[PDB]
Amino acid sequence: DREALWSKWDNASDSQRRLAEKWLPAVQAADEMLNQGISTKTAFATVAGHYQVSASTLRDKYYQVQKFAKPDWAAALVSEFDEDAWQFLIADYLRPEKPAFRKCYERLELAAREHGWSIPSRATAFRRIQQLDEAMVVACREGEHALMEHLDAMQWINGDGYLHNVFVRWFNGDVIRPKTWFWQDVKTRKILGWRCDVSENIDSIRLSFMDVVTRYGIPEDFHITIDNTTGGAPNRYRFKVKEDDPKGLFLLMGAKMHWLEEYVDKHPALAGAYTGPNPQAKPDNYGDRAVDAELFLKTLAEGVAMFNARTGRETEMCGGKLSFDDVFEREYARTIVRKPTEEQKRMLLLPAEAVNVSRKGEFTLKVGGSLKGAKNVYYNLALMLAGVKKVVVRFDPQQLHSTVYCYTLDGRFICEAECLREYRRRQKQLKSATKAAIKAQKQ
DNA sequence: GTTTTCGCATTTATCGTGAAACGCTTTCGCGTTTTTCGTGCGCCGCTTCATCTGATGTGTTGTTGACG
DNA sequence: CGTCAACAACACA
DNA sequence: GAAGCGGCGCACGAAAAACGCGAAAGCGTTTCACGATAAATGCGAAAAC
Repeated sequence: DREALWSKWDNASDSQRRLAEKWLPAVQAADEMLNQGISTKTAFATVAGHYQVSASTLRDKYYQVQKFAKPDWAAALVSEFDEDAWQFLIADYLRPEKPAFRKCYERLELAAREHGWSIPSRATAFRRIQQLDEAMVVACREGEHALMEHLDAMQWINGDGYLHNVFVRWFNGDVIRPKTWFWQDVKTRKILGWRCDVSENIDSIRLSFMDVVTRYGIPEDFHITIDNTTGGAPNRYRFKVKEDDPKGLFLLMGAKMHWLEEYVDKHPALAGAYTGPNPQAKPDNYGDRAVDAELFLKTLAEGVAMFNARTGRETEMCGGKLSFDDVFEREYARTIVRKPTEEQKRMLLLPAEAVNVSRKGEFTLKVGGSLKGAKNVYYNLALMLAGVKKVVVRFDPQQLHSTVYCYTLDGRFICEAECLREYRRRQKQLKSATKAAIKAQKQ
């Protein structure tokens, strides 16, 4: 078997291979002289004469390589210690603690002393630690497991969210860190739409999508991706909105569902609000520094515009020359899209949590929050004329004073109905009664 | 009686054989050689300490209140 | 007095 | 303002592949003997001219 021999040739150093290379023409030339029947003496004297080599060495090596085939002649020319201590050390390093090697080793020395174990050299120990596995380190921290056709413009869009590090004073006066959801065209990388709000919830996604399909339309083959590899909650309209299934609406749009920090967060105008990744940051300065919602949102819109308009984008489509806007304007004109009807757009208007319907076929929504306070009562004959107890109300905040649309709890449209700080005081009082009691318990 | 051929003897030559000697190449044998491989320690440079740590959304269950 | 329905908390992803 | 852990480079020593000197055995071609046989030459005698 020439496998072990050739692996020995292979594993040899460059210097060793060079040595074999140097020794090969001398052995081969020698073979020629003997074939001619030249005296061994004259042949070796001649080779040792022309080539600087010991005649005896050449002779000996020739006989050694004689038994080997000629193509392989080159390849021819080329810790006992206590397992308990070793196990103890390995056991120690693999702990999530992951102590320093030299110190863990010293501890091991103490244990070895107590048990009388014969330990190997620190260098040997660590060497063997390297020899263990890439997987073992992960075994200690569970780390690696945490890592592990033609596309038209508008054909495939990706949705992503972003939590801002900038403090903004919102429309309701509260100072918060806004969260914005963005829709991006996968091919051209152009941002097609966005919506910003006080927290992460479906509304910003839904409405940014609405912005995207209203502005650019709905393609005939529509793919949407949100990599997850429901929001709702009370009551910005004083009535709760909403536990639903957005999923159905997306599938209905004819969409197949799949599962700037420099421009916004780092813009000069917000410098008092953005703190930066500062581990130590004084909280005493910031209540005054929080920027206005209008300024933040304007800076955001301009940041998006500048991100899209930025040339020198290194992508296939831009070829290091054009901007996302250029390639989007170019490719969008080569795709076939359809505009959404008024009805479709209205079906996307916001869902209110189920309200009770009386025997008379009327129900109530207590309007408030960002809208003018009022207790709206809606009515229709179809509500009293068939089976219903609870009903989901779909509405446009701007049209609450006139027409809403009632749906059954399972989603079937029934008919439309015509129209015939509050809880924050409790929230604040609760806050004070917390803080005072908390300080009193701390002391 | 003179010459020539014919029969017998001794000496030398050579073969066929068998065990044998030399000379060439081939190996292995052992003393002294040469490289590679581990074990081992010491030094240098980088980085943290001079003050550091936990959540959210939705569903289900339990308890309590209201209603029959 | 008994049962049912809703609200609130805790646990889970 | 201070110190430790990690990582890398240099040296020692020892074992395993090695090297140069040999040397003997394997082995081929050649060796010598030894001896025996023929055959080639030696001599003489008898027949021949």
